[PDB]
Amino acid sequence: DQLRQEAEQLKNQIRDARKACADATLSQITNNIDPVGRIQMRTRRTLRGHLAKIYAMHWGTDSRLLVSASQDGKLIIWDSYTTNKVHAIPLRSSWVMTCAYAPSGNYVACGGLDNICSIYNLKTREGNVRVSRELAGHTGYLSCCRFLDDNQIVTSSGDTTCALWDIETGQQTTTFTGHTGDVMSLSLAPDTRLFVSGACDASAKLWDVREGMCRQTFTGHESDINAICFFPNGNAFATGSDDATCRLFDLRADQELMTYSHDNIICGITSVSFSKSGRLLLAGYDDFNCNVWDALKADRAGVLAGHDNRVSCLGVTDDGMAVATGSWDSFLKIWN
Amino acid sequence: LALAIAITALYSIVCVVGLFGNFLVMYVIVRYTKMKTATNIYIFNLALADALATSTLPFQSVNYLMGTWPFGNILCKIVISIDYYNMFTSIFTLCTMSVDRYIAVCHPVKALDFRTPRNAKIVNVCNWILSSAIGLPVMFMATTKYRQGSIDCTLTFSHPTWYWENLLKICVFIFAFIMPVLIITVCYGLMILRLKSVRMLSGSKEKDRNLRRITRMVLVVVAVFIVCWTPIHIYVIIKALITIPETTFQTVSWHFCIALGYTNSCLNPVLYAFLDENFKRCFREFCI
Amino acid sequence: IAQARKLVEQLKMEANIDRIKVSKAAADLMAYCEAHAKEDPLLTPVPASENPF
Amino acid sequence: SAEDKAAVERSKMIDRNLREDGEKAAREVKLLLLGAGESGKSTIVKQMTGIVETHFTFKDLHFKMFDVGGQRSERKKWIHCFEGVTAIIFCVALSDYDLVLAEDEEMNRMHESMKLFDSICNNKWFTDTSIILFLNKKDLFEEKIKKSPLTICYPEYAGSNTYEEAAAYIQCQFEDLNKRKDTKEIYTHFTCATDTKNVQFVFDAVTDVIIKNNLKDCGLF
Ligand SMILES: CC[C@@H]1CN2CC[C@]3(Nc4cccc(OC)c4C3=O)[C@@H]2C[C@@H]1/C(=C\OC)C(=O)OC
Ligand SMILES: CC(C)CCC[C@@H](C)[C@H]1CC[C@H]2[C@@H]3CC=C4C[C@@H](O)CC[C@]4(C)[C@H]3CC[C@]12C
Ligand SMILES: CC(C)CCC[C@@H](C)[C@H]1CC[C@H]2[C@@H]3CC=C4C[C@@H](O)CC[C@]4(C)[C@H]3CC[C@]12C
Repeated sequence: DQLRQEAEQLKNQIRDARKACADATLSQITNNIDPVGRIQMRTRRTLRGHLAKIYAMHWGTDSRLLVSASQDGKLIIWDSYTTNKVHAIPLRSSWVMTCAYAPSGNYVACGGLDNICSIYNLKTREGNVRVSRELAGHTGYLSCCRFLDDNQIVTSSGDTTCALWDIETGQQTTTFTGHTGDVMSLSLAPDTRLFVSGACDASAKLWDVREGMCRQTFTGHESDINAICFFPNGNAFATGSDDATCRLFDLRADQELMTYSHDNIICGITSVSFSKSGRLLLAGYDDFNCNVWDALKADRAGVLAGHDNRVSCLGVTDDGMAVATGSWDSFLKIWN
Repeated sequence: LALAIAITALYSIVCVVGLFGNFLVMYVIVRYTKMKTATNIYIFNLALADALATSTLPFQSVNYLMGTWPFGNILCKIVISIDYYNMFTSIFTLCTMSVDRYIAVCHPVKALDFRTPRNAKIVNVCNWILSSAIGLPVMFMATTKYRQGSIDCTLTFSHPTWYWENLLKICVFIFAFIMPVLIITVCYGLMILRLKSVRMLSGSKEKDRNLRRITRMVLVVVAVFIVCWTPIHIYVIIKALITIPETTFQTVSWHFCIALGYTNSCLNPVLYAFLDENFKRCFREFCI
Repeated sequence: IAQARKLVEQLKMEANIDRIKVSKAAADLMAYCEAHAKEDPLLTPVPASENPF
Repeated sequence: SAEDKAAVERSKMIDRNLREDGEKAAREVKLLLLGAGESGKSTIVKQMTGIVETHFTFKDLHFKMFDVGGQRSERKKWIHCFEGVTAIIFCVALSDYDLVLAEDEEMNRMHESMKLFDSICNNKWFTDTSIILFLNKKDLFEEKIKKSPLTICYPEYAGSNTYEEAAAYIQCQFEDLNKRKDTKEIYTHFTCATDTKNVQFVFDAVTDVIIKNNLKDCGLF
């Protein structure tokens, strides 16, 4: 019984430490900065070809190619500029919840209820996309995957654990335990030394990739976190939850800086991403819209209302030119 | 004369209702109920065929009020080919929509392989192609003729004039009324029989409420088709058989019976789109 | 059992970290946005000739 | 623009494959196989990793049955993946009425089936889904009620301890779990060893669902 009591006191200590650091609030110091008045972004492309609900999308690092994953059992690589399709990869399992485009552009990762992160080689000699490796070892469901490089991919599973994989060997080099519920989302830090995972236990955990341990745990969401995105400088992240709230969490202050919510918003956030400067926080919702938030002022900057079913996935290009919104309506829309 | 204006107005209103209803259906389909489902493709085809059919009515309306065809020879071929073409296209879309709803309910396993949107595109194009088996010959034969000091836009047949003129009427009778009624009635009649023994429409008060609604819809489409087309089809057959004296009643009934066969183009938008369940959801978004 | 012991060890590691004030955390986030505000296409629409979409 | 032209041609080509694969998938019947452990999910497969997919063809109709028993995570996160499934096959072991859950003896595992059936049946993702309820192990259940009353599972039960009434009462209790009866059908079959009858029942229930969907697509319903 001592351990359970000691845990509570350590938690209270952490609460004491964070409150001590809570000298002011992000809102107080951003009160005088100029607000981003209104963000009217228009649908510039509509990616048609997925026949089922799109669960995941991931822009490639060239800000031109993006990989969308659909329940139709297809991974589609799109040329966003022309709307052309470069690859239509047939998934061995139609139940996909996550796709990752490798920053090299040579690989995409796909996974879902098969509990497997499938790695596909885009740039094969024969010109045909092939499965390079099937990462097996998760026992729940692949909720999110992200490449660190061509040989490393970090996965988040419904089995409450994230894992770092060596693609060549197909083995888990590091396992990330500590979450109580299903891990729903994953955001790599820009330097790829830390990733933050948002789980169904309503907490976000900052992980050290190399050391394989949870440096920090963030809490404040009343429900599961389905979306987690690093702030562009890596010193904060934003989480989207079924509690209809997004929250900004500072790593160095180790606490929540801002809650992005509105009374008229009562549905869960499916996806979160930042603009290039981080000033805008784009959130995908179950109410079929994406809300543009002033990341510094917690004010709704604008709405992306081009989807007839719930936005399932967001993506901002690394160049910041466009945001991709994938929906359960089978369409991806590019917005500027 | 007041009757001529009344007949012209009756043709105008049928034209305005037909175009506004059909263009509205096509508009909603283009923008809200995309042409993704097989049904929408047929609905759009029916609305397009219905709109084209009713676009010929202003020319006929003018050709009646002033007693002459002032639109020239070229338009006459178009306005009579569009008429004859869009009657068979409108009817064959209803016949396809009946067979589509019949295979859906009575061959549901095979319906999956056949009721793809691609097949709806093919059968639609095939409707328009086959409907050229009459529209094109009508286009060649639809020459304008001068008569009694007035221009009459009509069909010119080959000797014997009786043989081909009645052959067209007989073929218009069989393939635009008889074959359609048999298909529409048999397909939807067999459809209701299956629905009477389906779990989600039988075995409860409320489910029976749905079945009565579906049956009412099926009966109304067949009923509207019979009420709209039968009068003109029989009137054409009776005129081709016996000489009916021209009176203030024979003329009015004739034009009314033509107006009624065009009113099926006015009612096809309401029957198949505005009273479609899928359309009611998306149509509720329409802003005006 | 050992789950409780791990929680204390995890919490101790999570309790013994250098925390900064939310004013320096907030100021840094504000500073980053202002520095990169100009090069953010989603904030200020770039000229239509420069937009690849 | 040879490179640009080749891209569009490539895009058109896989557009055709996407349409062709969609048509092949559109005609497939998707069945979500649910039920508590030891409820007869395994046997129903014989009658015909994370998710186990079973493919069978019956009377020219292709069935894809998905078993999600191995997905021990939060069902609420991935259950919406199966929205749009043709029908749910729910297996309930009739013999579970006299038993209790191994993990917790407070809850009767038959009661666990009802709570599971209640959760799925009234789920907001399955509202317009039809449930092929398979009451399994009728032979074992019949051999139990002769020496074990159904009142052990249902205190309010006041019928004869015979298979006909007892099994019927269990059928009614599951069917009563269906709040939105009008928009959802429960096709209950007492699983039998005789072949071509369990799968025939699914075909008959799915045919009804396909016709119902066809009416929705046709705009009639
Ligand atoms: C393709 C429909 C053919 C061929 N059309 C060519 C010109 C025609 N259209 C008219 C419009 C208004 C007044 C008219 O006259 C006073 C006419 C006509 O005379 C005639 C009508 C006819 C027909 C049914 O019309 C619905 C039929 O044959 O029904 C069994
Ligand atoms: C105007 C009259 C005289 C001539 C009409 C020509 C025919 C060939 C036209 C009329 C309506 C047209 C159809 C309208 C809509 C669709 C659905 C679309 O998903 C595929 C093409 C398809 C199926 C079109 C094919 C061509 C078509 C059938
Ligand atoms: C579907 C319902 C309306 C039943 C069908 C009604 C049919 C039989 C009706 C509708 C219009 C009718 C015609 C209207 C006017 C005349 C002129 C008259 O001097 C002789 C009979 C004749 C030629 C009628 C024959 C019967 C007719 C063709």
